[PDB]
Amino acid sequence: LDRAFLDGVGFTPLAEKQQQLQLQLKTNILTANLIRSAINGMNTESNLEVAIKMMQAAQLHRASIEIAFPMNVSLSPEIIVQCFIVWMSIPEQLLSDRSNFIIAAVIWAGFSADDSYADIMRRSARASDRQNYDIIKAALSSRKFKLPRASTTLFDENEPVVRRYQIGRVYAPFPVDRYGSPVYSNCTKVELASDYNAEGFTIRKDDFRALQAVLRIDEDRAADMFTTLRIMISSIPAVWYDAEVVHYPHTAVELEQLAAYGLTGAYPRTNHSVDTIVKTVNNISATYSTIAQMLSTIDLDPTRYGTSESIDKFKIAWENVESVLNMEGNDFVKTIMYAYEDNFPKKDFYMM
Amino acid sequence: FIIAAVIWAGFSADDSYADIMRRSARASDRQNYDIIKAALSSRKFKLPRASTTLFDENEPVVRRYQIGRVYAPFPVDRYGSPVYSNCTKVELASDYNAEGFTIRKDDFRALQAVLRIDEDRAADMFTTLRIMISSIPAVWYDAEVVHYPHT
Amino acid sequence: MNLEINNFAPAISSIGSQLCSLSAQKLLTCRKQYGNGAKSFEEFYAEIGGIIGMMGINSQTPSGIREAIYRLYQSAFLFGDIFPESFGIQNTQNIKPPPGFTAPAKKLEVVLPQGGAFDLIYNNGEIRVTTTRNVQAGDLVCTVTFPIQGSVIATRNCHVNEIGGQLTTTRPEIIASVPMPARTVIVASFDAIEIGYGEGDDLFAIGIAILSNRFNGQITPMSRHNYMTQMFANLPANMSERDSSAVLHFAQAAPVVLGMMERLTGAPKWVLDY
Amino acid sequence: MNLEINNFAPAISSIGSQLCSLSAQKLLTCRKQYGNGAKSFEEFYAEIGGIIGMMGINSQTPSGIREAIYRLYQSAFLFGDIFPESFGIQNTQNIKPPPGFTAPAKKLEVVLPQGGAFDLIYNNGEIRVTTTRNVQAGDLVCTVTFPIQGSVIATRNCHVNEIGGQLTTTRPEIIASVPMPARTVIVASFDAIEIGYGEGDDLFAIGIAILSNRFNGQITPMSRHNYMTQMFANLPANMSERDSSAVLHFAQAAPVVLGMMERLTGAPKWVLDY
Amino acid sequence: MNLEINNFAPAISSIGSQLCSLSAQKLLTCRKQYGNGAKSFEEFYAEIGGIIGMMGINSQTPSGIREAIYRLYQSAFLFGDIFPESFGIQNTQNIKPPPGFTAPAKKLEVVLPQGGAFDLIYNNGEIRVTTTRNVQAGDLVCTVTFPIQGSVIATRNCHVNEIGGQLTTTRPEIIASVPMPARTVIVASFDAIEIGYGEGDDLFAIGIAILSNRFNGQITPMSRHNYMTQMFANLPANMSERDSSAVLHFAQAAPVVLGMMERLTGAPKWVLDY
Amino acid sequence: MNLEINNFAPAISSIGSQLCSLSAQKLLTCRKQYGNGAKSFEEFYAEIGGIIGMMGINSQTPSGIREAIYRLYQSAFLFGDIFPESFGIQNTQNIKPPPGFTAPAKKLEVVLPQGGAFDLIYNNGEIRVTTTRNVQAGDLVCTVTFPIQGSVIATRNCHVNEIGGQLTTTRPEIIASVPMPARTVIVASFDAIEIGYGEGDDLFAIGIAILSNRFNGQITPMSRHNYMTQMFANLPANMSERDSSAVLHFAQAAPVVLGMMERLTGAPKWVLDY
Repeated sequence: LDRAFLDGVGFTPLAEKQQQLQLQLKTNILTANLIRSAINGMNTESNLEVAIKMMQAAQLHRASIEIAFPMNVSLSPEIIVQCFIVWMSIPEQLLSDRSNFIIAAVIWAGFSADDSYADIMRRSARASDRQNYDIIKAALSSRKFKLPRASTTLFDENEPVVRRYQIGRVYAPFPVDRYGSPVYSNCTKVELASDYNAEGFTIRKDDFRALQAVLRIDEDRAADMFTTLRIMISSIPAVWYDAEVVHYPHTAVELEQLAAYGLTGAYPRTNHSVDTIVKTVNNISATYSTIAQMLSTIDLDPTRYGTSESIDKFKIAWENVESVLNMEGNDFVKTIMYAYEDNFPKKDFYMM
Repeated sequence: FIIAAVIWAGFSADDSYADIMRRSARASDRQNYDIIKAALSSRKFKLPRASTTLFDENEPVVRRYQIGRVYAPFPVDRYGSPVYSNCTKVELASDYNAEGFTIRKDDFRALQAVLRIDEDRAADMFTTLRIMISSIPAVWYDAEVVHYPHT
Repeated sequence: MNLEINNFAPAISSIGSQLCSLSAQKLLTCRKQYGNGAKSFEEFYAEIGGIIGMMGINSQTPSGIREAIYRLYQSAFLFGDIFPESFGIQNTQNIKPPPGFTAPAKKLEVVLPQGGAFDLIYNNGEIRVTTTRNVQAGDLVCTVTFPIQGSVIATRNCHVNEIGGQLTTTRPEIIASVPMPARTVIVASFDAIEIGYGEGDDLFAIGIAILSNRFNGQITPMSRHNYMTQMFANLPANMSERDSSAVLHFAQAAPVVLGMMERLTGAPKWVLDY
Repeated sequence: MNLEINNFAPAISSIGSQLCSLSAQKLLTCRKQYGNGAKSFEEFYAEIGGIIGMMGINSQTPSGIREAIYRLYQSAFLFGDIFPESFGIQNTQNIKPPPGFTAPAKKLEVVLPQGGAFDLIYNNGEIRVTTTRNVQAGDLVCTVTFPIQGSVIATRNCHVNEIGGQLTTTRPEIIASVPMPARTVIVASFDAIEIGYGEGDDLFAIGIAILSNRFNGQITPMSRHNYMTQMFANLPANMSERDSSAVLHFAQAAPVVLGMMERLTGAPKWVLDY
Repeated sequence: MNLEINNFAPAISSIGSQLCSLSAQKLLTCRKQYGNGAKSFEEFYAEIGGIIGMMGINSQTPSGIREAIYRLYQSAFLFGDIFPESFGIQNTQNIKPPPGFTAPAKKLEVVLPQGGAFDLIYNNGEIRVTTTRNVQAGDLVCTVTFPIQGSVIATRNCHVNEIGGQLTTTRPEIIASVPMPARTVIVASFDAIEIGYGEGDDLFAIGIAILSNRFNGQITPMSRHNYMTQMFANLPANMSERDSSAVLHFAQAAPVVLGMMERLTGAPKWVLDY
Repeated sequence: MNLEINNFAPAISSIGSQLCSLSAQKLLTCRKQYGNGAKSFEEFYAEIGGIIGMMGINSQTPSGIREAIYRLYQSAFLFGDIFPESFGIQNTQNIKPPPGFTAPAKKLEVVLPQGGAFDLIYNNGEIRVTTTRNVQAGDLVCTVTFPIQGSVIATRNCHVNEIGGQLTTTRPEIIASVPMPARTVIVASFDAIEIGYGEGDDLFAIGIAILSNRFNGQITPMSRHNYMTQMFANLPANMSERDSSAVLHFAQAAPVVLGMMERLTGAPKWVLDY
């Protein structure tokens, strides 16, 4: 539903971001700076896919984003700058615990006096990532180091429409409040005692201030930034918000794509109305009701051939269901069912 | 044992492929396989192992000779569920790095998904096994391998 | 035990008995095809012993049947006269007849006339009383409070109504027929059938503990005979024999099925063929 | 109770403790993710709480865990010569230490040496004997057999080897300090911790009966204190203090987990944090 | 105190206990991630510690939580019957079992029969009686009205129904075994557990005053033991022991959580692990 | 045992307790994730024992945490009262409250009023004194010098200021209520909680020698009760109860963590939930 009804993305083109960062940077043009040279090799390709996954992570608290890091043991200027961008631009409620911990450790390895990325990864356990992340965030929110961590809040607003189901509240896929000011879990100020050093890579203290300055979302798009959230809140049933995750690749994005998405301040955008989405949901419910009624009037028998039935009898039982799924008005459920048979088989669907 | 060693070479923190292969001296093949299998079904790592059970369903027919039970070559159960010796789902909290060859941890879930057996497949397997079990003489099930190439 | 039976007990019993019979039939069906491999029979039953098509049951595992039995028993026999809307009850009048009783009447229940005239001792199937004082022919000696049907054997120094050796009324009364002085003794043996089903007594003992560990304030472990005597004593007066039979059938089937789902042996005929 | 603990006990006990800890972790995890609805808590637990994947447990239902506990318990503590080769027992070279004991020493076991010169009575925290005749100073009057560890408080007309308030030995002995007349009373109270744990005693009562109904001729239901004293008395002499701790941890973890799987309440910290 | 418990208390106590458990978990989560000492810990909690999502509660401040427990406690204990549907519970019987009681029974209530044959002295964990006249063996001397469970230690000149050191009955009845004349004394000590929870005793003291300031006409400050005894004695007669635990958990959990919200210390296991 | 408490002790304890709690959490996680193999749990811990995220301290290794514990204990409690600049000891204006005390009061400390008119003997939880001569009713006979709070039971010939069973003051004073002749015995039993924590007593026993072998001239092995009493008595008078709580927590948390790093068992809850 998110992929079908979100056909656009409201980002800003990268050239203006590069010019803004060049204006904010207090460095000579001849001198080479790695934070500047790392955003010149980035592109806003696939911002739409990242926007769809952001919306899914906002709606479902179990489908938190898992980041795929190209690095294994070593680091790189691109990795460091992208981790900083993710830290300062992507709220933590939309990221998984491991995704938070990896970027937190990358940030901490440069500000730590003796710790290194390889040691932090080897000593830490994937089981306790949330604790270690909390400790690192507390360390980075102390009075010696202060890095603002992006956050988000819940929203209740909705456009009026006729629907048979109750709705809930979701997080926002962007880091601002209703007023339009950026949201941070901790302080909004940046000050550091020393520089950033990890391996030979180094960043000046004013570079982070410039990066914070350039990562401010445009106030003008606020009206367009919330209509999509309104129509997404007002048209999705609330009882689906506790659903699990069945297809892993739907929640996986690589680091460069997420960094490019967060740098340009992209947000999902749509051109459809509220009633089309609720009509689609009503169609899905109608298909389920039709199949349930057919099963209740034909197949509902407890005396014989239940759990003990051999796998050979499944051909007869399934024929009626796949005949029902082939009539008009059931194409959405049929397509979703046939596309992902590997993850959700026919037997579990039949039992449900 | 060799399959288990090749798999465990990339998940153990310290032992390499040669170090695991060296374990042949202070143990047996069965015991070393048991050790590595127990290491692959721990809290840190969970790799499902294909298993099978004895099969005894035959369709009656008049015959002169004796009948016996045979294992099912396929790893699916009579009711279509997969049969695994240790765990039903792959959940490993590390990456396979062995000798500079690396595979992300998320590829194993996809590999498990693509190896799943559908319903009509299992129906056909059991249809063939049921007719094969009820007609082959069972007196020769205790035979000793003669032409090795056949194994 | 303390327990209150509401006016809609037959409706609840007609669903509970059907659920018990379904579970027992499924148990035998799964018992017939057990692979006899590395898995035990308990795991096999826990994996494939559930019912999937009955309205009222919310799980496909045996625990669902257990929880449904608990709800039905609590609604039908315990203090809370709660009508279970979750199971579908459409007609409270339609009630399939239950199988006839099979329990032999060994310890027959009788009450003395209250004149303090006789002494009561029991035996395998007969009662026999001794006269404390002189008694004249043609007066009451004993009467049974637990209804009984069957034949009569070895009637000495007493009279009971009988046609061809068969008892006439379901509550026979014993009256002396001869003037009998000097502390004589009379006997009365019955080859009859009391209330309940004799078969499956081992499962009842293990299931009554299971359902008394839950309703410990209302139910206590005891023998089947005492349980049925109290259950019959608690029945309402405005109750026909067609309905009380269903109530008692469910009252005995619930502990038997609860104990059968633990010890996965067979099931009695009166439970299977309901 | 008759039982013979073998040399292979620590290997079985490690697996048993690991299985019990996994069961407790799954129980608490499923207890936090239960939303009130149509299904009761027991149905919810039956469907997902049972699934645990280790070598030798072949089931996604609590029945598999119950059978695994039964088999491991019979292999470790029962008389039959049984070993389960199917579990992860081959790689038990190193054993994680079990948690330390926390059971208060309320009834501590002592033995009067000889001569019937002293009469023994017990109290909540203290012991006391009456001398029936004259006694010399500095001789043994009582000595403990069940090891204890902790501080000593309120000692009168006696002496124990303690420095700084802490007992130096795990088996303290009490000796009179001054020649005392007949009818004198010597007392000794201890704020110590005996073998075994304290939490989970409600689950122990319903688990010991569960595992006594199976091994009906080998185990008799009784309190935790007598159970642990007999387990300690049946330990072989040639055993380290590290392996005996694991054996005695499993010997109590099995009944409490068996009882916990019946009443779906919480779990003790010592069972869970193994 | 004066109060009556409605017949639908467990369905409200379940919601109250769940709310208290979520509050405690949120408090501990905030405690762990508090890393900057510049801001007072009270300020940090008051900033984000009140955001909890549940049916019925619609507040993002600790004040809303306090009013929620106030309203639940009032509905459940002070007033008469109120239907559970008002708080939006979906199903009445689907209540998660509460953790078992872990409170030590140091003081043990007993009621002597009429006639004043014996005198009652309570010690730390046992009871002594002194017989003022001649008494024959085989008659009751004491009976326990507060339910108790656990082992028995150091019994002298008395008999109690028990096997293996474990008390067979929850309410024991102490009887004499041999006739004892001329002003004797007999004792009966128990290593048992009562009906409350032991941990969080200070938090209870802080919160009982807080919730007695509001319902001043019904609730007065006192000790935890007396509070629990009166709450148990004020329960309705027609209530199973499985459902009494649910209300007894919330009755003690509400004061503890109310006190804990003031002094931002840790939470007891029986509150958080629900 | 001589030790000097500086006026910056709470600031030091604020970091010491955090270090101890973080070390304990890491051990429990490693213990759960440890897979039995050729490497021992002790060698496995040395590699991944070190904590992360604490600047100004050496803790990348277990030995580093041990050395940090040594330095912090020396700076906070020993005669070397020098505040380390490794951490911002000068500030630390706002701290986190520590968990409430849980240690039961079995040997409560008292002081006789003046000269010696009584004969005092301790008990499991009570104290009894016998008057040598006649004493009037309404005068102080005993006073506790160690703070205590809880309930009061078995009040015989005395009186304590308490309402509803709960003691009004932290230091109750015992006063006779009836004119009593000589040899009269007054008692007072308290179901209360003293200062300290009752869990991890063995861990303290092993850990105290660890830092006694380092600070030979200042610290000697002793019981937990005596150590806590001395530590409380050596605190300065002009200190708040909330401020002294952190010092009292760390004074016991350091030895138990030191012993925990040696015996790789579990850690007590109060150390973890700081």
